[PDB]
Amino acid sequence: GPRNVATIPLGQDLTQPPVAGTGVRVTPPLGSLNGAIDLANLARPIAGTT
Amino acid sequence: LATPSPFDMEKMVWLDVNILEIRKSVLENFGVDWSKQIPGPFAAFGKDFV
Repeated sequence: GPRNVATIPLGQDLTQPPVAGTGVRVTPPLGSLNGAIDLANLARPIAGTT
Repeated sequence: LATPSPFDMEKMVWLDVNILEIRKSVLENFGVDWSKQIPGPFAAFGKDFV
């Protein structure tokens, strides 16, 4: 699974709190399933597979 | 000195025509139509040596 880490964007102030970052993570394209499976609201480390 | 007639009385012909046509057709569409092309597995790798 992917990793969830804290990151600081480049060009941001050094005093602001960090935001949510990630390691290597893949969002695959769905050819004929596009629009049928929700990817925007899917927690990446997948809990619930079926 | 003989002269012809203004016209010759021809024979009259009666025509009887019959046209008959019959058309029949069937159309069936039954079963279950599944998907035949679905996404496959994915793998990615990333690293910074320096």
